[PDB]
Amino acid sequence: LDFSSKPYKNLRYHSRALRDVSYHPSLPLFCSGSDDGDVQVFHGRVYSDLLANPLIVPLKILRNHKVVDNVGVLSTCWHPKEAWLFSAGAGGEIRMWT
Amino acid sequence: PRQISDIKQFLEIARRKDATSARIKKNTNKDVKFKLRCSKYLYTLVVADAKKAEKLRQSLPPDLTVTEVG
Amino acid sequence: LAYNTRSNRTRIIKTPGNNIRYLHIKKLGTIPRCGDTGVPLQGIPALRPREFARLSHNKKTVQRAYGGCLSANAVKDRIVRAFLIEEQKIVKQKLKQ
Amino acid sequence: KILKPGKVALITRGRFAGKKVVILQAIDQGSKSHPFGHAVVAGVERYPLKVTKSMGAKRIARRSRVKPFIKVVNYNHLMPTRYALELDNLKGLITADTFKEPTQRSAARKTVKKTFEEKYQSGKSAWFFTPLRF
RNA sequence: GGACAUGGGUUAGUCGAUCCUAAGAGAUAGGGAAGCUCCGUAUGAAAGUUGCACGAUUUUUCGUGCCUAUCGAAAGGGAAUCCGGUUAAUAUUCCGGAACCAGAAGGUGGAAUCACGGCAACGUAAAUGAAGUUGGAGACGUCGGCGGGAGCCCUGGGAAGAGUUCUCUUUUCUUUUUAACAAACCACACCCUGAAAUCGGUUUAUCCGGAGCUAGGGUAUGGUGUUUGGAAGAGUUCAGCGGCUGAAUCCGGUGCGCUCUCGACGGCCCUUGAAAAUCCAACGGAAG
Repeated sequence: LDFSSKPYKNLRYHSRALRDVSYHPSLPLFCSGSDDGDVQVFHGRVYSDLLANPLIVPLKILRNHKVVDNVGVLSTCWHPKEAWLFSAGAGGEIRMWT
Repeated sequence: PRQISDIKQFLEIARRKDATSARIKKNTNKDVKFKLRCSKYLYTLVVADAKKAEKLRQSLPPDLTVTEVG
Repeated sequence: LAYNTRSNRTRIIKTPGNNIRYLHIKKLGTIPRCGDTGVPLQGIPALRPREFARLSHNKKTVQRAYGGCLSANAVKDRIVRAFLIEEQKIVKQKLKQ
Repeated sequence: KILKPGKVALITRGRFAGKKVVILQAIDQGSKSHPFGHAVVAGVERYPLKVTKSMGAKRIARRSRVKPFIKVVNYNHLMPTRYALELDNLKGLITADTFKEPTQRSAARKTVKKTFEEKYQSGKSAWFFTPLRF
């Protein structure tokens, strides 16, 4: 919001439509789940200093999630305490990524 | 003259070579106006708290020939 | 420019030096009109013919067949009339055959 | 009652004006999403070009390639025609979830394009695939 | 002395001309005439500034296809600038500050693999379009009333100074600024649901409605208005000090008011109301 109306950065790795994005409330991490069945886990470090732009780097590409009817990962949630991810699939499977 | 409300882009446009001179205005409302001269456009930024204003004084590059009130 | 004419349309404005000065305002632009109906098209801002070049491609044409040159109602009528006329030609050809 | 699945019709409103479409499913009973005489119709946005045997196989395939378009339009906007096209792959693939899920929409468009290319290869529905001048 | 003498004085990418055409004029083609010359302006002209494109180069002698004057407007049409300051004399020109237009290439970032969304009117940061074929702006009479905005005029306070003042007079007079431009937001034509007369909506002026009313939801056009930036650092007015330092430059209300402009109507037309330069768009699908 302090950079510009245009997005600060653009990221286009997902092979399918990006469904859900969630940022961890405390830890400087966030996740993105799409219908491709793969979840991208990135680290975003935010610095209150004006000179220090946010440091956004990839951290992991979670895989091995079932895709049904062109729909894979539907929603992702961050644990309130640590870097634990709840991933919901189209097959009724909930994956706890510790 | 584009009124600029994002401090970070005011910082990056200052570091970009197009910037030539910068002026700081202190009005009666205890607001600090950062005016940056570019090639075609004069970009201004209004901040209301002094500590952020002072922090952005020292965040500006030393090469920029900043000036005080006119 | 003595003998003021329609070109010299001046509006009085108050300057920051507490002085009244006349500023020449150019004629307002006209929105493009539909070719068939003749009513002005919808979605095209009314600017000058020279200033129309600066606008983007999407800002001057509507995203539809014959968009920006024929009205939507005219476009619907033209599409319907062509289909019916084609059917009549098909019907006439079958009867003649 | 003039609207039935598999019937060929023409769209007279919207961006895809004057484009021939086939009624995949009828929703004339009405729906919350479209409180009117809507129906799911799949049409062609880029009609296939003329094919010359002298031209290369890759060039022929590129010319024959057609971009389909699937959308729900009102009955008044559509215009029924006497001709009708029926395909096995076009039955049962239309559903509310298909339009709801963007990935399903892309998959449906890919399937429709594959079916249309097979029909063009089979040399059927030439009038339907041919663009209409207006 | 507008006399005489001697010197000084007119600064522009944005103001005008320059460009376009008007009625007409006019050279050229041809024809007259002893002749100075006249008629003639796409006329029985081989009327193309490199008319255009195509091609492994075609008997290394070029084949195929397509399309077929100039002058005349310093009041008509037309890309683009404002403010403050400055001279003995020049300012939209000069100084200071702030913009805008046109054209030119690369570069950087972003976008599509000839992009999506919305039932629709249509929207968006982008989203190729040859030949050939169209459409629009330019570009169009006049009159009346209504609506909107701006400035000017009127006026209530606030402030400042100058008055008048034995007394009365919270009183008298004067002033109280925001430009071009750039940002975000702010209302009659159409679409969707709808099917209407027990006629409704409604103008200052009864206009429209199964060729689809009232009503509800949208879409576009933003005349404008709101908030700023520009911008107080400027200008003005009071106080001082010796150029410098203080303050204020505010809040309203308004009207058949005047001036200018815009919007929405209503007539009268008749002879139904210049042209071109220029710009844009559509159909089209050559090519990759």
